[PDB]
Amino acid sequence: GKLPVPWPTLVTTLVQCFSRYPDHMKRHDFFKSAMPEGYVQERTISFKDDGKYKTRAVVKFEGDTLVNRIELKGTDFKEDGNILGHKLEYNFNSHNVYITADKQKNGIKANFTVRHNVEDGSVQLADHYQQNTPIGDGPVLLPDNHYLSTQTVLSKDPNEKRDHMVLLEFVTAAGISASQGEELFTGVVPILVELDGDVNGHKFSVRGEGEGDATIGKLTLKFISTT
Amino acid sequence: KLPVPWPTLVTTLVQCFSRYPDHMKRHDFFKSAMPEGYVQERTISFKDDGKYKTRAVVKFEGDTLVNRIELKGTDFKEDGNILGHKLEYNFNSHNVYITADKQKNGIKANFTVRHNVEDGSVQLADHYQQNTPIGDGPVLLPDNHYLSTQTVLSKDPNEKRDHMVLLEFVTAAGISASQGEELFTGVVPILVELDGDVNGHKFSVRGEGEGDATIGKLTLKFIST
Repeated sequence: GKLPVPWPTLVTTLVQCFSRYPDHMKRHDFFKSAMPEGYVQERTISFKDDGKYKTRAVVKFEGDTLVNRIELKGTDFKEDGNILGHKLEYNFNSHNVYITADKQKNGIKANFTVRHNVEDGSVQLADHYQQNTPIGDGPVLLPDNHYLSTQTVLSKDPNEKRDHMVLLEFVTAAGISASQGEELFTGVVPILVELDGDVNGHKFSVRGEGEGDATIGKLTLKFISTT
Repeated sequence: KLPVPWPTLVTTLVQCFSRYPDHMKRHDFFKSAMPEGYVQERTISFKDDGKYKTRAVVKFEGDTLVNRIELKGTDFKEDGNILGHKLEYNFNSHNVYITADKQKNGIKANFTVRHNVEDGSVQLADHYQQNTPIGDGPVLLPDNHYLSTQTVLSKDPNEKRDHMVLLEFVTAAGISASQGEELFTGVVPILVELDGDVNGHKFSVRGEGEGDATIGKLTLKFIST
């Protein structure tokens, strides 16, 4: 069935290990350094004048596939707002994801604001607060301050009768071998994404499949409602 | 070296590949002009800088949709964002507002492109566009509407030449119907050839790839000479 929220509001929740880190920045790539054991990615996303999402994800390898499992809890949303009212355009803006090391917890943090285009020509802001912690014990890379520059395009499959999102995404690190986990990304890697969602009591699920190429920073995924 | 940044050539380098939803198919001028095609002319005014004047012939040659362009740039500042190569390698989303031009049996469009500058400023590129059919056949003159664009620019790691990889999705909004549209029901190969002169710097670009108007998708790689 159709998702109770717009697809664009789920983009950031639905694998930053596929960001392209330039050769001079491989020392700062926490995400790959946590592989294959993986990392926990937790976020609070606050929609301006509306509700909020709380997400916890496990991102790790399962065989040769990079898997992103997520639980999402949405609360306090307006019945007539841009989210539950489905007033967001089917597109996605480019953002800068600002990353800082979290030495106390052997991980990283991120703060950034996503801008969702509204059908009336305005914008719906979504403030993101992000924390990443390794799952394994092996050494990871704690980075200097930098950011990820994102580009995304959303499309549809014309023959797909289920609610779905086709996504192509390019992310490059900026603002400024180093791990064995970095070596797990020298080629095209299959991706699986599974999200369990609850927004204002409306339960839903999403499954995504595709591939990532961290040498160019390219993600190609198709997500489908499995509710 | 390409004398201008790749992003400034994106709009010049095939709106017949836009996805017109079923309820808007009687407003698709671009496909209705096919296979004989149309001439697309623009003036692109880079605010506080120079201008491009472009004239393109867009038509089928056999199974291939060809876009052949002559571009002339004048009045550019030697230290501006264009000649100074100060523009980021990316591209924003735009709404292309289309109106019928009944007297010319074609359309006009107006929109302002926003080019991000490396220092955080913005270089605006005001587009004035007119399209006229080449053939004598009937075309669709649309009600006012717009095309909503999304584009990602990337690089081919295997490509040694100066180049641009482009992926673009365009959908019509803001509101078969001819036979030209029937030529776009599948994947269509595309050839793009541009001959340019900007402040006396001559250059050429060749692009190849394919378009899928059912989803509004363009996949192209451009190489500079």
